[PDB]
Amino acid sequence: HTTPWTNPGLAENFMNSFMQGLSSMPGFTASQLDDMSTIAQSMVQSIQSLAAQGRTSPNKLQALNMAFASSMAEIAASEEGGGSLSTKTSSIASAMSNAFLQTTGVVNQPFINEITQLVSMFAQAGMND
Amino acid sequence: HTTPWTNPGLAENFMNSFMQGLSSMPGFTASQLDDMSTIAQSMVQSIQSLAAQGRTSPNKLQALNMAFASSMAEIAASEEGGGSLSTKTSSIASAMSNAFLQTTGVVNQPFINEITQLVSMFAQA
Repeated sequence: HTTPWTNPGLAENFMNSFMQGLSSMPGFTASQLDDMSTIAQSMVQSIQSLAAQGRTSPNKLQALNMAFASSMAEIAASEEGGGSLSTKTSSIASAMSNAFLQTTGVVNQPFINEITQLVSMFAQAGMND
Repeated sequence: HTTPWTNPGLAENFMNSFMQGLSSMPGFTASQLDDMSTIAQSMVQSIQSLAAQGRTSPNKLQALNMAFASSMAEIAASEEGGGSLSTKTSSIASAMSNAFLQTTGVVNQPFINEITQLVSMFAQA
């Protein structure tokens, strides 16, 4: 059960792989990708800082991986333009699948399912006020 | 720039206020509260770094505030012990309410409801 929350290096590699893959995928504008990359790099940096202090654990990395994926889902759902919501959702799922394959070598389907659900939940709910 | 979703200093205030509120609530072990505090501290520092570089925006702050809330929901849902799922849920909702009062003075109830829904979704997964 190697996952992106097994250790800091896999967590960082997963996030970087996701962004790399997404940026060749349909459905997103250049500024949407820029926002996602900015957040991705801030989270990689946060993990590097925690790791330097011996403050990561699988539970903390699992939560941080959810922080990352939920940020991506939120950007997808809230920034208008670039493609249909279903295209955005399928591109996120494809980029996550590839990110697993490139890093741990093993897709976590339950995680991909959670994130696709987040896209629809966030699109319906939204963020106003 | 009057809410945590548009003002980095208010976003940082909201996250610190959430943790302060949660630390007086039931349902979490000391280890779980440590996990939550560590993640909150990380997120606050991330926003401070981005703000210093002019790299925050309303869309990016919205995304980061949701990232924070989802990470709290995921800890509640996945880490066993310390209290029932309902207690954990109620405690997060209370700490979120107080975090709004301490920042904007106006509770965003639909946002609180959305986080309560995340706790259940993550728990079922």
